[PDB]
Amino acid sequence: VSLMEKLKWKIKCIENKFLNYRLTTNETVVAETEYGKVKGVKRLTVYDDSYYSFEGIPYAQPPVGELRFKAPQRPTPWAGVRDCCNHKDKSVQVDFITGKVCGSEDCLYLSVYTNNLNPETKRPVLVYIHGGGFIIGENHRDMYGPDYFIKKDVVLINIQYRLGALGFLSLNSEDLNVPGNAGLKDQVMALRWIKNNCANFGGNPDNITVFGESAGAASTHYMMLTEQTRGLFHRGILMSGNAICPWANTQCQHRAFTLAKLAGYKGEDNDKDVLEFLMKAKPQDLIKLEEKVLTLEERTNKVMFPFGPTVEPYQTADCVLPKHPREMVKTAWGNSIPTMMGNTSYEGLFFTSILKQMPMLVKELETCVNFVPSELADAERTAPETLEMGAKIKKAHVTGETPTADNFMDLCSHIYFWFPMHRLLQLRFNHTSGTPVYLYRFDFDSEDLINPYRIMRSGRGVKGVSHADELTYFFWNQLAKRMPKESREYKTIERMTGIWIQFATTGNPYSNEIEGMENVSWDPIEKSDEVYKCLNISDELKMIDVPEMDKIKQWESMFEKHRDLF
Ligand SMILES: *B(O)c1cc(Br)cc(N2CCCC2)c1
Repeated sequence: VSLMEKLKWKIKCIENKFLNYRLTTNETVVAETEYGKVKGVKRLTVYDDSYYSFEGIPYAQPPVGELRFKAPQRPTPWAGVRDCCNHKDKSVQVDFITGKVCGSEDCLYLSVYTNNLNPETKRPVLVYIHGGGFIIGENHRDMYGPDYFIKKDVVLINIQYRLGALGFLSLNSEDLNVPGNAGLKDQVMALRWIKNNCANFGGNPDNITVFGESAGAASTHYMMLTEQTRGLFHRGILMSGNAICPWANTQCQHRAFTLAKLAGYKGEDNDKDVLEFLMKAKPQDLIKLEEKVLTLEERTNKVMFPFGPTVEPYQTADCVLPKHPREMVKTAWGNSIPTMMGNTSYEGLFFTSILKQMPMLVKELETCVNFVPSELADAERTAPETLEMGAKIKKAHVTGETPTADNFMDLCSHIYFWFPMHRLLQLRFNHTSGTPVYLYRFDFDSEDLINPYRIMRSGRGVKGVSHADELTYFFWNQLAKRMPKESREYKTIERMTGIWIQFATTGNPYSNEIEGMENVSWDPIEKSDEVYKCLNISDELKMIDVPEMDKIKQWESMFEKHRDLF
């Protein structure tokens, strides 16, 4: 990204540190945990609110040395008081702005926030899992500030977990104990920590809500799908993603050799020898080369990331994905806790920057064969079927006659978000307690208040509600500002945090006490529903038929002759 945003980022980083100092108080405090006592500190917000802040709480031992690529291990307990008045480093990743690798293998921490350490009642516990394609992201408050949430009486917790190769390497060989999904297992162990530790911070361990956006939504869903976590939490919110989005899973067992060879491995394709090499490599080296691992073929079949959540090739004590996520839904304990799901009104706008550098992508819409679900597509995407299935995609998204960039981004909304949501709901309904799932559609557009994701997708001046635009209304970030309390932006912040806290508290997102919601009557989806209804969140809160419904059904019709695969 341009030098100009790099210099502006540097300064906004320069501001964020002085401001972070300015909003601490000299009030320090100490909480008990099962692994030892922790020293927090009270902080302020631009809205003159205050909250206790505990950052850098380890829930696992540092996945370094021999622990790299392995499932996480219980951290080592301490006497005395561990300092938690500051945040730890982020997972090793490529900074999208600097271009350079940053972060650390020592990254397995969570941050706990609450306005009152001694509440009159035990509070609902909200656990956020950040997105970023399982390759970027942080729990640092410069991107995920708890400032909006702590206005209300809850305990908010943001976790970190290993990213990219270091989190999701997977080897076919049972001897080596790298089945995969380390990053997910970080999450499992962190949730296990929260269930055993939130009460110490004033949180009701019997009322825990896990939520995340994008890869954090996928992650939340995985945490709802895996037997490792049954009964850990009690509500789930999937923001713009779930476990069966095609970008949320990959069979990457063969990609460990390619990474090694990119890193200069000399030798043969042997799981043991590849691992021995990857074990000694510099972390920054593997992570930076990660961008080169996918073949031209993979990219063409829309494989988004080389390493990510995977179906583990052999079971272990800590295994998390023994079968395909579509399969794991069958017996998913999470099918039977209140669920809320949603997408933004223009998800695909997220790919603007990628289109800019590769406008030839738009030419893929002339037949759309490359977007047919891979499980239905033939290898060459030349079969007449594949062309007929593609025509269905084309009919649904190509509006003129030479396909456009907007058509392309409109298509992306469905292949990556709306259609996997549909498949999930339909799949889940056959295997459920009858527990309610609620839909929202985030449709609020503004540039008065943004977040860094807008810079990454080149969305400056750009209208429409992109993937991740709603994060602005949930978390403080270093590009934000104090808004007038009568502004539409400030109003959305109250609404979004309101409904999220309402749903967390009660398993039902509706409350008459949330402004703009008096005439709302928000029903969940029922198995018998022909048409999904959703709370559309704009300047007005309005229950509507999901506008994307006709296109969703159009995608579903590709499965006409292959209903078992739907
Ligand atoms: B959400 O975590 C997410 C979804 C998609 Br689809 C793509 C991404 N990327 C793309 C490049 C880094 C972030 C994230």
